[PDB]
Amino acid sequence: LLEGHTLLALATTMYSPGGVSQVVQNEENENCLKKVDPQLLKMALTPYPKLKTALFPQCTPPSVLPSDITIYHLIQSLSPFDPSRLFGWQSANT
Amino acid sequence: EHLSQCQNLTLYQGFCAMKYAIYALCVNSHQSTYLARCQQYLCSIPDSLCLELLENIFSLLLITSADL
Repeated sequence: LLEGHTLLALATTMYSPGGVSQVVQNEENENCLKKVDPQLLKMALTPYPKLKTALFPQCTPPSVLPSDITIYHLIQSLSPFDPSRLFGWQSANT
Repeated sequence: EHLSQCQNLTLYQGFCAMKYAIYALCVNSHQSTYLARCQQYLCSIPDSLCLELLENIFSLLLITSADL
């Protein structure tokens, strides 16, 4: 894992002490085999975007996450009704 | 999710009030239920979203072919 080969890491951690969801939540398992070097594996888990997203929930604050549609934008699905032609004082109509 | 959709709800409400207002405005050019449809939807909308919509209505009142 720390070396980057998270494939064997997950394969060994599927049915081992602590467990994957436990590691997702709890890192206090005194079993030394249920822990890994965090940054080495993490930055070394580069080819695992989807795996990283699925394994551990993102501990974001209560602020809203990315909203990839704008009021003018989603409105533009009605062709001339793209609210960019006016309402420049409103950012949501981006 | 639902809290996120709650923000989207006012937007959906804004989306809900979006279509009705223009439809009343649309026929009123080439020439009322649509107007109240927004207005009724506008009676029960959020703060900043509905203020923005009212500003848009004012613009619609102060628009021309170029502004079109």
